[PDB]
Amino acid sequence: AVNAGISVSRVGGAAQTKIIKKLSGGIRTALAQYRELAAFAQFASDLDEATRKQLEHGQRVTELMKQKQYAPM
Amino acid sequence: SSGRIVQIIGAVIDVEFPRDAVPSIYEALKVQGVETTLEVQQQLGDGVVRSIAMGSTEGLKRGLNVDSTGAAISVPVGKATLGRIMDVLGNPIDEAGPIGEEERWGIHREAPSYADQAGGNELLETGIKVIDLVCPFAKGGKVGLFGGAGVGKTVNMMELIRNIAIEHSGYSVFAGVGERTREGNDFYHEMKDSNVLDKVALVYGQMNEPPGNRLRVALTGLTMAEKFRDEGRDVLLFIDNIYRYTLAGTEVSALLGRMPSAVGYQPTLAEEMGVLQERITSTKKGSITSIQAVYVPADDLTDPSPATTFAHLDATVVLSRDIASLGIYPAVDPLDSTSRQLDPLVIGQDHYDTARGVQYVLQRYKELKDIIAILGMDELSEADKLLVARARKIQRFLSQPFFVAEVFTGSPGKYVSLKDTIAGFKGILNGDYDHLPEQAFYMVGGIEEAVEKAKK
Amino acid sequence: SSGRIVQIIGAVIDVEFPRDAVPSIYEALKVQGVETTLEVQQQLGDGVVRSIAMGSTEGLKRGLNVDSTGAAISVPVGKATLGRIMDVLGNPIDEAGPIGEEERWGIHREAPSYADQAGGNELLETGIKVIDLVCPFAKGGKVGLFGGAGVGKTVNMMELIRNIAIEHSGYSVFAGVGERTREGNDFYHEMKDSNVLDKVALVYGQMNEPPGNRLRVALTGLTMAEKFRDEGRDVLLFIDNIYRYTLAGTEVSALLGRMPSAVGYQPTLAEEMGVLQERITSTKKGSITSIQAVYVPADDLTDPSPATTFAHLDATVVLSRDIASLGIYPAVDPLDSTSRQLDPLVIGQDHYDTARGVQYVLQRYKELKDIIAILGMDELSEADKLLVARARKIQRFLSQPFFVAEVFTGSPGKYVSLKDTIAGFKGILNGDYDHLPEQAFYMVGGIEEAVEKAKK
Amino acid sequence: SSGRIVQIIGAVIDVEFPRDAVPSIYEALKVQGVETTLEVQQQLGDGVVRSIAMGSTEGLKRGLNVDSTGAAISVPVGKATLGRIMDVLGNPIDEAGPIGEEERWGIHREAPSYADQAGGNELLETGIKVIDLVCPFAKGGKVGLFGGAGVGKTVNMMELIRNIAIEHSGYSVFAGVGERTREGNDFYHEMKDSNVLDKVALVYGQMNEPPGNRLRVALTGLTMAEKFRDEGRDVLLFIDNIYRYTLAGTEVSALLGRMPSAVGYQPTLAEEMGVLQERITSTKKGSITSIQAVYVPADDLTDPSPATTFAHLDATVVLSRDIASLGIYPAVDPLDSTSRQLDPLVIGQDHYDTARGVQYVLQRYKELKDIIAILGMDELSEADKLLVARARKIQRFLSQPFFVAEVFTGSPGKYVSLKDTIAGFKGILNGDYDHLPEQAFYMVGGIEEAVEKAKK
Amino acid sequence: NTIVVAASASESAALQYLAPYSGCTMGEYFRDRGEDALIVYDDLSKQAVAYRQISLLLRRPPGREAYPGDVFYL
Amino acid sequence: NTIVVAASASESAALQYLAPYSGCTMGEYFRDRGEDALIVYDDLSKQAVAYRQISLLLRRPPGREAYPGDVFYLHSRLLERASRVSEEYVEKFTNGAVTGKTGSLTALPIIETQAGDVSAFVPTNVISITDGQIFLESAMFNSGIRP
Amino acid sequence: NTIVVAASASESAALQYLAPYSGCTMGEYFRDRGEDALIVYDDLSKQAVAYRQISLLLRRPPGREAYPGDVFYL
Amino acid sequence: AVVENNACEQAARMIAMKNATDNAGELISDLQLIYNKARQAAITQEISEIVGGAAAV
Ligand SMILES: Nc1ncnc2c1ncn2[C@@H]1O[C@H](COP(=O)(O)OP(=O)(O)O)[C@@H](O)[C@H]1O
Ligand SMILES: Nc1ncnc2c1ncn2[C@@H]1O[C@H](COP(=O)(O)OP(=O)(O)O)[C@@H](O)[C@H]1O
Ligand SMILES: Nc1ncnc2c1ncn2[C@@H]1O[C@H](COP(=O)(O)OP(=O)(O)O)[C@@H](O)[C@H]1O
Ligand SMILES: [Mg+2]
Repeated sequence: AVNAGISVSRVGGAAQTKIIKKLSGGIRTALAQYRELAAFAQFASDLDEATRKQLEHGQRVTELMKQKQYAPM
Repeated sequence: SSGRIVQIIGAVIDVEFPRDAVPSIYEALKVQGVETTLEVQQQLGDGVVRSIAMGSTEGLKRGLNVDSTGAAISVPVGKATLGRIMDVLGNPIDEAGPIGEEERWGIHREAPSYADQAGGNELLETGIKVIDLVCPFAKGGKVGLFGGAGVGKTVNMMELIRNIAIEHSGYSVFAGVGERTREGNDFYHEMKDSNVLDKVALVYGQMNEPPGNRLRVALTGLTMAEKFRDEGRDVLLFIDNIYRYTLAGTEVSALLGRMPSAVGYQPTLAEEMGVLQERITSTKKGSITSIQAVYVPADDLTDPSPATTFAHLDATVVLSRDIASLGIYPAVDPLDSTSRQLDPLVIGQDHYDTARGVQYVLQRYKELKDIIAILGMDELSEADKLLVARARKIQRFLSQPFFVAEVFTGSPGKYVSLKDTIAGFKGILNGDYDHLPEQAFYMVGGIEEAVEKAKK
Repeated sequence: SSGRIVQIIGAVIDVEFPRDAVPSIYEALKVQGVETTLEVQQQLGDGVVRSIAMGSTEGLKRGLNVDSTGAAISVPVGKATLGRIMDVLGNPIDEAGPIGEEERWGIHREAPSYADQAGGNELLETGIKVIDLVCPFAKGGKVGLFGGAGVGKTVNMMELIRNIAIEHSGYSVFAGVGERTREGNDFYHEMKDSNVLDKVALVYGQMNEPPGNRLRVALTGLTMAEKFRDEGRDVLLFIDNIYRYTLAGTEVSALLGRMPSAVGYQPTLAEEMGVLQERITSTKKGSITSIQAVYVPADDLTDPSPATTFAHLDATVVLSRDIASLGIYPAVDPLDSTSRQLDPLVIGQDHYDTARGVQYVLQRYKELKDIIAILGMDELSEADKLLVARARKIQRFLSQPFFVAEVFTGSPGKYVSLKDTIAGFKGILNGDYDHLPEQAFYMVGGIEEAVEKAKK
Repeated sequence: SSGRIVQIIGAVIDVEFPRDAVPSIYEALKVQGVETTLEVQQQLGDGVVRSIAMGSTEGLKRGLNVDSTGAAISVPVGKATLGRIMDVLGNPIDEAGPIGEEERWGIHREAPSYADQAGGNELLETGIKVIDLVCPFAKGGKVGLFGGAGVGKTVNMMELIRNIAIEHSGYSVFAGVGERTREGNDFYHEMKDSNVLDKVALVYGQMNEPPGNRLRVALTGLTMAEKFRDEGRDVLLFIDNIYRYTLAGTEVSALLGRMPSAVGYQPTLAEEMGVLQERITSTKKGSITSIQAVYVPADDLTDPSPATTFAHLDATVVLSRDIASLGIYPAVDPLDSTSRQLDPLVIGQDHYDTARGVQYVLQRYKELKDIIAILGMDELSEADKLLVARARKIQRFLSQPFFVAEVFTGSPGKYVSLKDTIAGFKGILNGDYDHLPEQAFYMVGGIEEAVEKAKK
Repeated sequence: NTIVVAASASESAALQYLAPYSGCTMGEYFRDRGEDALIVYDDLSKQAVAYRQISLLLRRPPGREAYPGDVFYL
Repeated sequence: NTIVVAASASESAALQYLAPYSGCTMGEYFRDRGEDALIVYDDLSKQAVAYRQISLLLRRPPGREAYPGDVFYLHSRLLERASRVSEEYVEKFTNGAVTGKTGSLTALPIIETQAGDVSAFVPTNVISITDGQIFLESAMFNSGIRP
Repeated sequence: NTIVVAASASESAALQYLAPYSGCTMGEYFRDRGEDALIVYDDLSKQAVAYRQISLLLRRPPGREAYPGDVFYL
Repeated sequence: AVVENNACEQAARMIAMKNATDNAGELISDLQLIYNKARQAAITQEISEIVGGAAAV
């Protein structure tokens, strides 16, 4: 249930290991932009490749962020 | 002659003195055998005075002897304060030993007279697109960064310190009022490592300190800035959270026997704020350029504290939680933010028209946004469809990566000049980029970076 | 040594005793001629105690003599209490003669220790579709029925009393706290005529009663349940309305000299709930399964009383006036209702996935409310249209005709097993009934009955 | 015996008197050597009384002597009051010299008893077609007047003042509760120019007067009206704004330190409204009918002030900006105006059917006007086109020339009987006048005059 | 066949607050003697407004919509 | 042609509370002598805030938004001075030195609303006291319509 | 690897008010000795309710939602 | 048949947009009653806090 748009960390990349720091760069703001774009384009007749691609990626990352209790990675 | 502690309730302490030796209002008192100072707030009559402690009350007892110092809290001033860290009472909180002071000044003073007021309007370039476009600053003026929790006030102030104070030829003063101890330490090492510390005096009152400290640190920092202004110099004054001076007053107000006003604030809110704000000003002797971060409780700009603060500033920068929620930073609201310098006679007609043009497009898009969510983009007119695309591009072109924000963004910081800013917004308004995708303008810098990002 | 009444204001009475003979807190006192009982609440100093009357204060006067009994209010406990009705003081009120108790226990006691707590997740089938699906109960756990006026707290609690008594062979305790006197008479004759009365202990302190009675009657009923638990038995404890215990504290708090907190509630609101709620628990000796009706003032779930109650329960059932207005009973809100037992490790993956699937569909239908009200279902995507049709069938299938509700409609009551509950909702979610009309699922016990109703 | 001023806090003055000479509640007191009058509000004990000053307290000091008058504030009554302007204390505020009264009455008294009620419900014939047909006034009733400014409010009051005096031998009283001095002066000249000043008594409680003055002016005007009622007459009492009477009570209640109620109104809100409104009734000797302008705070009809006021109103007259634009006067809305006497059991079946018939045609015409505006006149059927023609004739027949409006309208004024009013509208509804052009019905006294005007 | 108890809009708030209990006592006379009675309280919301006035004048702490803590017990 | 009366943010609340009455008194000099004057009170809301502070420190009973019971009287006492007086009043006041001329004092009081809320306690009072209102809108100001 | 500090619902408001500080002092033992520790405070909202109760019973003057002025400093 | 169906489509759309305009009016009316209830509650709570704080001082 983490709301990526309202949630924030003031230490940022300094609190991460080098591998996760490079791979997760910009994900938080990308999910926030996807929430606005997915609501704006909800009733659009057709969309450009940049918009179609952003929505397809946003849905996959939204699905990837789900996890079960007592199952740490 | 000495007095005795008669009552202790929270941070408020009552002391009884002989009827011929009662201390004056704002006079500093020292408790015998304990490292604590008291400031007199009221004379209750019958030789009793009410005071606030400038240290922890865990070691205090009733019946302890108290000494009158004969004057208000006095702090060291001048050249010896540069490159040092001090507490509310002016003691060094760094491990560099005693301060080489040559003069001490009381923290309480009257504001400059009406005849001493300045009138300068020299523009100050910040290197930040939104600010340079809709909120142009001026030398010797007052700036306020309004915003709720987590919207970017410290990050915006740190970028402004980098783009203004590092290149400045004069002295700077930073007052940490009710701030996080981590931010104070991070700023100290950054100024030290950057070799800029020799031009800055640092005064701190963290949020773990008694109400008396948080209520007076703003006066201690301002007292140091007044000494440099009165020497005929040009000074920079930074305050991380001016709201904490107001909040410390609210924590103690009811214990001082005062009835609460609207929203539970102290009845003296406007006067307490005015007595401090009228001293932070430029005069015929010298100038003080000040940037104050202003906290907005629960993002409500109508709350009595933010509402009373707007009238004291020349430039009002409003940071919006709704813009920050879209992942757009610096998150400055182009419609609520304003400056006294936004006049054709001060910035010329081309900049003024570009600024008003952006505001007109964004204001029109705000009333079309709700329609698209219900009926869709295709139900709009030919003019509305075109305008919505330009508004969404302008909204993204206002974003910019900061050097102090590389730890959050991962990408490198960008500095954008006023001419580059004006040219970019004029091009998007005139339709020179109608063919570029909406995503090309987000987090890029100058307008050529959007053209280059679109090809990637 | 006796004391004398010095002040009388409503239900609160001040009594003065010799400095060497002041009664302790919670000690029971008796007015000499009238025999009215008072409970000491505070020691004001100088030999004066403040107390609450356990009866009407009309006709009392200043200067009357008061005797201290040396102990707290004590009530009869054990087998002698079964099949009889008692008041707050433990007197019989059923006209069936004196109670034959072997011992009496004081109504004030400490909660069982951390080491005495019993761990358990054994599933309890209620026979009610919505409860067995989204908020399953466990033996020895606590259930709360939250709801506004007229939504169904009593009808649902009476159906739960009827259904849980099928597989439970132990004793039961029913505490009528601040509710209708008629409901107490109806329940008593129903059990007397059904020959079930000899297994239940009845305690009543209804709306007609003074504040002192409504403030302590919950402790009297709980003291009887604690005797059976400590004897190593499994007992059921039903509380007619737990909010009335809190309200009686609000009625008396100002008279006790306390400052009001938010929305006029007593400053001790959370402590008063904690002291009562921690005693209603299962231990290593024996278990207490409890069902409590919780009233919600002006339908506001954010009110301090309902808000403070959620933290004390294992299963939360929230009733809604909007759902009741559509003619859907029991009227449980599936998105606000919850239970700790809704865990894959307790109920298994099949039940867990079915409950999760039902909540997903209902949440998505809730988001479409304003779109459907302005433009209708025809403007929705083909995927949203399919989901709305299943959501409407799920809402109707959650309805059920109760055995205690047969008097209101003539429709026979239905009992549904957990097996049949999971099978019905799973079939609707998978689309096995996409061809049935939505009115076929209204007031049908099992999915087979929906199939038969669709043929009419 | 006299007393002494012991305390002065703004408009609140405390006076100390000998133990055997303490003045009664509501008794009027006079400060020696000054024109200041005080009204006793509470008796504090020890011979001290709390009072509200009926004027400015500037220049008063502790220890001044105060004389008790032995009675409540007493005002002049009878024919001597007509055509003069007076303050709350009954002093003349015009420069026309002293009032020639033969008698004085105290402003405080009980409402007429249950046995004094006149009994049968009788209508007050106003002589105005729209009022007498759609919103009839009962003798002894209270009428709420709604609308903006520049819509004919003063002209309607002047016409009612003329008709009660010339056609029914009655009199009028105007109570300016919180009156604007500019408007009070303009109104006095407009009544003098319209020759209605000699038929009305004027009492003004101006906005710049203390809370006590604004609160008591309604009782002063009402006391003057009670004298005329007892002479065997039917009287009109006009209250400039009933909302300002409610606010003056809130201001006085706050000055006296009473604990505020819901929305901050005085705890005595309903009782203060009842004390004023219950005296305005029909008695066995005569009646007082009242027309009161009503203001709704924040457009919220559920706010305590509008909600408490509406419990006392018998009719509602709504003035419309749109109707005034069509040149129709008086500009009263036949669909928004209401009356409790518009019931077949009160006014009879013939009057009720005629009034409901007019409202049905006007309501259907409102709907057809939208169809004509969006689709055009060719969409309407021959039955709809006939209904539109009758609606236009009815709408114009509601217009009327007033004797006080001869300057604006040119034509001579007309008084129309209820019999002539019912017969005229019944005939138009039945189609008896369908051959006449719509312009024949505009600005005519009765249906006869319309038949004669159609020949020119 | 009817008893009429009246406490008009201008009577003291004490009488408006007490009128329902006086009418109830007159109606109970028949109930206790084995007879049947019917009572109409023309406005209990006006009784609650009268009780709020007395409570605020006695300076008792108010709750929701400024009503007394004991408005349910009333 | 202008008199400027100042009561700055750092001055005692008593001076801020009194400033409108001092300026009104200086403006009335012309009205009573058969001349016309115009007065601007840049913030009647700030005068009310100063009076609320004095009232709460003097321990006077508070009402809605913590203002004292006389906050309506504060503004009404000030605003009724702004008026047009007849030739007879001017002739009486000047002992016949000025004849056949009327005198006047026109007022332009300013009030600040919070997010367009005209229903607040102080704005409601001044709206009821005045002869008319000029409403300025944030949406129009952003739309390029500067007045 | 965990220390559990409990101040349950039936315990004195003073213990509920002090529990976060007691757990913090137990966690600081590791910090001051060159080690790392993690602390979880179950509900700072419940600690604030406990402090409000103590403060109102001590008759200290209340602010917004009846909380004492120093609830931020807590 | 195609041209007449287009005239029917615009007539059906006119009625649909009239109904959508009317349904929005009901939602505005329900929200206005909720807003007025919230407005009154805020003033009552603030006065309770002012009176409560003043009685303790
Ligand atoms: N320019 C920026 N670029 C990226 N992130 C930013 C920027 N400005 C603010 N942030 C985000 O917000 C946080 C900083 O907020 P902060 O400066 O602490 O605001 P405040 O002091 O007002 O609460 C960062 O942790 C980061 O996530
Ligand atoms: N299945 C049902 N059928 C009819 N009415 C029901 C049903 N469930 C609940 N109710 C309603 O519930 C109400 C009683 O519950 P409620 O008033 O909340 O309880 P309490 O008696 O504790 O105040 C009655 O109005 C009753 O009609
Ligand atoms: N009966 C009428 N006939 C013609 N004009 C009228 C009539 N009634 C009102 N008016 C016009 O309306 C104007 C304002 O009326 P008035 O009663 O003073 O309204 P208000 O007091 O609200 O300003 C009048 O000056 C006149 O021009
Ligand atoms: Mg910060």
